[PDB]
Amino acid sequence: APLGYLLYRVGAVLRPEVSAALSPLGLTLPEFVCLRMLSQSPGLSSAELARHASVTPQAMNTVLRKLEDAGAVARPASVSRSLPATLTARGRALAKRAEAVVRAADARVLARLTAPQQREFKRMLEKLGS
Amino acid sequence: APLGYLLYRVGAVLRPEVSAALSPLGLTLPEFVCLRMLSQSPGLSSAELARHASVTPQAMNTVLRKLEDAGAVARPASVSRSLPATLTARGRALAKRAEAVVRAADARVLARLTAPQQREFKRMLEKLGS
Ligand SMILES: Nc1ccc(C(=O)O)c(O)c1
Ligand SMILES: Nc1ccc(C(=O)O)c(O)c1
Repeated sequence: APLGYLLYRVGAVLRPEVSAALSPLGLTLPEFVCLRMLSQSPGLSSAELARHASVTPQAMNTVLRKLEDAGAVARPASVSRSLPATLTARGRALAKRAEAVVRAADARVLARLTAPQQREFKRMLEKLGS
Repeated sequence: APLGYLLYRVGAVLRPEVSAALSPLGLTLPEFVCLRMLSQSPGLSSAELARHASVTPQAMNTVLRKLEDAGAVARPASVSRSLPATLTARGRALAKRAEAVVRAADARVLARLTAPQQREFKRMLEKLGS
């Protein structure tokens, strides 16, 4: 049971849970990843975004296109090139509600652990990913 | 810090470590995932294999093609269609040495935790992925 296999199994339980939590907001999981990462790291390559959402860059460009058409992401051409993609007010509010449902989805998956185990598990994750 | 982000960070530390451990054996990480999964679950869709190696199905078909050309995977046409892909003796021996270097790579990543924390962490992973 390589570590990476154990990690993959956890992601395989998490992802459909997160997707279903996000559905009533009209968002796919890739769209959520784009919103969240762009909210924290404005000006991010769609390659990086795609590696984080584990989708091809072409799929991410399609995500970007949909989020821009929706008024949640913009790239206003600088009257000074074009500005790196950032969230609008709309996108920030979207992002916030989506982060709330994703947090609840996470807690639902983490309920398989006791409260102390959840804290230790998140610490261990932080250490391993540092 | 959504759980999935913490998981992604851990995979982002693990993957280059595993890739470098596998390089002297002449294997990419996708090739390793194909070998290992085919060793345990003969007859597996290249879609499933690709989702586990987080590469596109086309990339996986290329992996399959290389592992077949190498004498590690076969698909002997049944004298009885074509048989589902399985490992040859060569592929099994390859798989075994590769599993050994991947295990050592894993332990190197897990050394950031004490021995008891590593045991508890693997238990927690098993529970969350069950
Ligand atoms: N980094 C990774 C990803 C997946 C696996 C896997 O065996 O499924 C791995 O051994 C390492
Ligand atoms: N299943 C996943 C994968 C990635 C993320 C992420 O925010 O990076 C997530 O929130 C859930």
